[PDB]
Amino acid sequence: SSTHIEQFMPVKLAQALANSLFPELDSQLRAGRHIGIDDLDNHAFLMDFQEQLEEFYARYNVELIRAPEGFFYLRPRSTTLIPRSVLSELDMMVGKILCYLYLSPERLANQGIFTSQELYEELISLADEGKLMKFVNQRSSGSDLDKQKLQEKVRTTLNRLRRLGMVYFLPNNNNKFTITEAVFRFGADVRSGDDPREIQLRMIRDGEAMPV
Amino acid sequence: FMPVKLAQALANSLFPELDSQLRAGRHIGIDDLDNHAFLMDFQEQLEEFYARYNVELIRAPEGFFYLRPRST
Amino acid sequence: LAYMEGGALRSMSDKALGALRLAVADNEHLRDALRLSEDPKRPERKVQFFIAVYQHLRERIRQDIIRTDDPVDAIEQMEIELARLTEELTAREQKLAI
Amino acid sequence: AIRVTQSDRDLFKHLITEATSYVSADYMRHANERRTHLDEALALRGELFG
Amino acid sequence: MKYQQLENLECGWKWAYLIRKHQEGEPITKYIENSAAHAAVDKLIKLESEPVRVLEWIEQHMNPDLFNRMKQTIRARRKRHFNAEHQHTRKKSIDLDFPVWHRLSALSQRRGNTLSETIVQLIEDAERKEKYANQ
Amino acid sequence: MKYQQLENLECGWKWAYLIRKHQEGEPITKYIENSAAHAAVDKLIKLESEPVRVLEWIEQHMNPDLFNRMKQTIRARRKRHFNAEHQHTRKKSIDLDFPVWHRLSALSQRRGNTLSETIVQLIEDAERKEKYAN
DNA sequence: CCACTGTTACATTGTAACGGCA
DNA sequence: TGCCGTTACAATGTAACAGTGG
DNA sequence: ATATATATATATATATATATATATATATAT
DNA sequence: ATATATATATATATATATATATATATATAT
Repeated sequence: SSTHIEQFMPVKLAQALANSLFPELDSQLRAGRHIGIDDLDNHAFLMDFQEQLEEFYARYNVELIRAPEGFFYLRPRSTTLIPRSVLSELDMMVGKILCYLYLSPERLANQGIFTSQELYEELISLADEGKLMKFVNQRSSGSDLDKQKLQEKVRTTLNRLRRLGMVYFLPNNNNKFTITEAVFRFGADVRSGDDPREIQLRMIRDGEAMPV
Repeated sequence: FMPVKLAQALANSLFPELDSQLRAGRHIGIDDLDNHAFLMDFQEQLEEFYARYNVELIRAPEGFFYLRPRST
Repeated sequence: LAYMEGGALRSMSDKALGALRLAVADNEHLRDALRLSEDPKRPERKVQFFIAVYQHLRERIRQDIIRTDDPVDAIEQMEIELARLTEELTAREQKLAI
Repeated sequence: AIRVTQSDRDLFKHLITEATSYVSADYMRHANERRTHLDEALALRGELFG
Repeated sequence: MKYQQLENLECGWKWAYLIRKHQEGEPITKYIENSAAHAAVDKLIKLESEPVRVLEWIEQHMNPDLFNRMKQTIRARRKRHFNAEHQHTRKKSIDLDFPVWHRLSALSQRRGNTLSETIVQLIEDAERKEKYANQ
Repeated sequence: MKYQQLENLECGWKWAYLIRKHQEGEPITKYIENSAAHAAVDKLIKLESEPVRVLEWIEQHMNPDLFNRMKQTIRARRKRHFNAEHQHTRKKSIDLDFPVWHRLSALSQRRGNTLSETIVQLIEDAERKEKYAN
């Protein structure tokens, strides 16, 4: 009959969109924030009405995607109604390193709580110090001023990732943080045991990762 | 539940583009005939929908619509 | 059941259907299959519905360790898990009291 | 967790037992009447031939 | 009693009959007031998955008119359901033109037997002619 | 064309048939999405008392696979409606036990006649046999 | 007696398959 | 071919008659 | 013929939720 | 190195719903 919700929208989708949690979750998602198991309320909300939200967001030409690790996010399409952006290469370095720390048992004593200094030390341990520094400044040759510049850049990238939900600052401390499973996306190019050059094409075709 | 007319307005195929442009701060005037008519018709419900975001859907005296963010 | 006669079989099938009606009200397509299974001209329908029931419980398995997709097999694993959780509950309530 | 797992186990048990009860009864019935009808038919066939 | 009465089946039949009658627009309820009738119908709807309570809903709100039609329809449905098992007990529905049916019914009422019996006698006379022709 | 078709009658027939099918659960519309199907069904429901627009509704939202069934149902409805005026043109429906029906259909298929023609011929032969004996 | 059951003879609506005809 | 009459069913609902046992 | 119990209306003030304004930390960019 | 933008937290005032206690008129036991 008329004046009846099923005329325009499914009942469960309307119930989900009328829930008190919908607005904060939608604003965060459109901002690019990933959702992990830690946000128990938001994660459960996404799980319960997961299908309604993928079909709703499809209207924006963006896929609400749940990675096998269990974290939801948004991937815009080429015809996205919501703009799209790509992380910096330094952001990739810090995200890969963050995934390593999530999987690294040596730092188990930290119990998941990490400081930016430790992250930088691990980054320089695994990466090429000076050749990575080259991107921070084209004229760097190990100068300690440029060293501090790279430290500051790493801190800034860490803050941006915090904005993306890959990392949480502690309820009182902004100098310490706890990693989230979302960081696993930084390894999507290696989660499959195949040739790297074919997986990169598969991902870029899927829209997962553009090149630089 | 949800208001019925609010569901009708949200379901309308014009809603995604208009919503994106509003959340981007764009002002919808009389020139955008379809969007302006849609907002005119469904203002009573979009005001509540965007007040759920602690934002105000304002129709200026000139007529154009826009979103004013609150402190929250 | 081979010994008994048709009357008792019919009566117990009716009782089983009565139990099912309560046990199936939540589901829509499974309930519809149960309803269709009532036609006497097509006994095979019955079996189909049975399959559906399995085809239902297969998808209700929670995580990988309980993926003994044979539903009758998952019962033992689930009972083991209930017993385990009982011990953890005892420990947890002791901890909460202290 | 205990509540959820107990509910799941009870539902599985009840569904499986009731489905088996519902189906196997009629299956055995049909088998028994099939045997009986075959036995009945043989005698008619034998008499008819002569 | 020739046909076994099954409670959980006849109850479902009765519930389906009531719902069908209501959706056809008939006043299954015994209530003339709109509100009580609507409430009783709503309760009956809730009773979908509990056929056992349908007998009680009948005893509380069923229209007094419907006892005869109810007891007729469920009886016929039971007979048909039990006869449908075997072909030789089934029934076949056919349509006859008015002149043909008039003659056949007059003949049957003359012989004091059912239509199937009259057809049996007729086809048997024809087959007797055929048999005698064959020998 | 033997029976003249009347729009205000056949359109009411079509509306009643579609409402019956929808109430029975049949998918009336071609829209898989539930929202569009419900909207079209509501349009139909509020469309009562209208031939010229129920026809258009059928043309625009009707399920492709139901066209033939609806057409033949309306054919049968028209024929029955026109034949139900006179007694001699009406049709009488009866139920025959399966063996009797099997034998009668065997005869009808053998002789190429219809059930009515076969029974008429047989009754005439029975009367002729009576006269032969009498 | 009275009630409940089994059975027959319809009606009512829907559907698939033939066959005629533009 | 696609419409249009026509047949032979299927499924369900009812009235009427005949039985049966309490 | 009386006084107490009831129902009604009213102001009091208690609490919640909202919305505003200011201070703070601090992360960016020239 | 510092101007500037942004997010968060707290205090403060508004507006509304609601429970409490009292005042007034009527009903009914004494």
